[PDB]
Amino acid sequence: NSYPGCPSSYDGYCLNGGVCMHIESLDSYTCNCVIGYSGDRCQTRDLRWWELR
Repeated sequence: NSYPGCPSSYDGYCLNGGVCMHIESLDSYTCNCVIGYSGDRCQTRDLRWWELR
């Protein structure tokens, strides 16, 4: 099932358009940024993704 999202205990570590992923079994957790979101987690919201388009 992979259970999309992540233990609500989170609801705050993923930054700027950071998809909160959740691998089952190992009940571990992670995140993913995008085309304008990077840096540590994804605090890098710069002139890229949105580009004000």
